[PDB]
Amino acid sequence: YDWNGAMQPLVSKMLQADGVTAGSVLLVDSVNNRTNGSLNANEATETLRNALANNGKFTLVSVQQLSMAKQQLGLSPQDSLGTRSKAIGIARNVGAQYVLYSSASGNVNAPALQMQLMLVQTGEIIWSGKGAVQQ
Repeated sequence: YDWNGAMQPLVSKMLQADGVTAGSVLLVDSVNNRTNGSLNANEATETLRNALANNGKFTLVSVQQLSMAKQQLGLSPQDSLGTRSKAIGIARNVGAQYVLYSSASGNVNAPALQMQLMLVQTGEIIWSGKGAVQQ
């Protein structure tokens, strides 16, 4: 999985979208696997986390911060912040201005990485991107 090759142009496209100020606080939801096979969850998420940190100078909400915030919210420790409600409530508790969603779908050897940037304030999807994950 060339996560990088798939993820850098998307992060780049998102950085150029109006409404995305860089250097702001961003909640990076971890990559959701909807392929027909097992994918290394956090291998992707970390590549993502690095792509977003380096490019566009984004302040990412940290893993520990995420953990403690879900606890303070009463959510399960392994809870994924998949539902928007749970994602803003978490986002508000931390300092986040944007929640980033991302999913890998289709065939386990030809996934379609999709991506949406949610404006925490209003909950509107202001940007969306999709790109194949090559090898």
